[PDB]
Amino acid sequence: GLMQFTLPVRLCKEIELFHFDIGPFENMWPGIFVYMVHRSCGTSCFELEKLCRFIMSVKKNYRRVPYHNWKHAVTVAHCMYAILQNNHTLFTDLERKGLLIACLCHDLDHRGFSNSYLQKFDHPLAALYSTSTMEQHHFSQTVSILQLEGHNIFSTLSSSEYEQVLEIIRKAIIATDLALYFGNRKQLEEMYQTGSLNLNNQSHRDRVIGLMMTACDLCSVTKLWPVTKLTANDIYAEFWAEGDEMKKLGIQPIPMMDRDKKDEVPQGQLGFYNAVAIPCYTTLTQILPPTEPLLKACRDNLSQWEKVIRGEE
Ligand SMILES: Cc1nc(C)c(CCc2nc(-c3ccccc3)cn2C)nc1C
Ligand SMILES: [Mg+2]
Ligand SMILES: [Zn+2]
Repeated sequence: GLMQFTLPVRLCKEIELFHFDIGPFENMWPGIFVYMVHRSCGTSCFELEKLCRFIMSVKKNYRRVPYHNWKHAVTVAHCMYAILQNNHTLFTDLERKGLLIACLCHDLDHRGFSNSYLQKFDHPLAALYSTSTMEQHHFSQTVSILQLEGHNIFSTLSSSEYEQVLEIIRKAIIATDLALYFGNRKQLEEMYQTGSLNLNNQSHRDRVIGLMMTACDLCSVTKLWPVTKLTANDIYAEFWAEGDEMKKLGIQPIPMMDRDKKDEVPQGQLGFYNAVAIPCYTTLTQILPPTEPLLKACRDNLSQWEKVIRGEE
């Protein structure tokens, strides 16, 4: 009960900043997460025995793929921690509990392949879940882990709080389907500008939580340049493996997934910052002003990709 987690001084300081990298020491990531729950939620939010046992079962059910791995899980949870800590009073006790778990579980049992590749391969998951295929699987895996003897970190919630938290987590995880981001941001953009945005409207909070999940999910673009650049290698290593597998099915992959077209990565990064990342953190900054540093970091990294094209690196 009186047992805190305490990080070394540099981590204790830097973990509070949006651009924090969780480092190459896998064995510290669970402690880093528990630290974030204790400071975000309280030392009372979960039983430490049950949380530790949930954390390690979640870790086990992430696979050894270049990008959609345990490191991604914890990185995306740290971004949500940063957003929550800079927006103290805007979020209920339940949302703070649900969203850090949502981020940890958001890519559970990812195989390194897009929804499109499951569909063209005719993977069983594509018959079971016709839209947001992997994302319904990720939530399904979250529910399974919560139901292992000793793993129900929500046991001490009422029947109705329990139903509310699983519903926060479900929507949170479904919203990490980037296919749903564009429509969600357009609606949030119209609501902010016409002045109709209302954070007491549950359907409005849902869209805002949705945008936060896209922001934490893309947070690789908001790091210091060297982290951003090295994480891009991992993102493309998966994409190019999927390109390879598309070709084995007799289908030319889109350029993004074709290793033959590596040359075009800088222009592809420009497109992505302009069409997806910058709009995302822009709308997020309007709704939640203290998240401006993510927009600032994203703009700095757009500038770094501009320099790559200009042959300056
Ligand atoms: C978080 C994240 N998510 C995505 C999806 C990407 C891919 C960025 C992209 N590259 C291309 C591209 C690349 C090479 C050749 C042709 C096209 C097209 N697009 C959209 N990058 C990051 C950092
Ligand atoms: Mg995902
Ligand atoms: Zn993800």
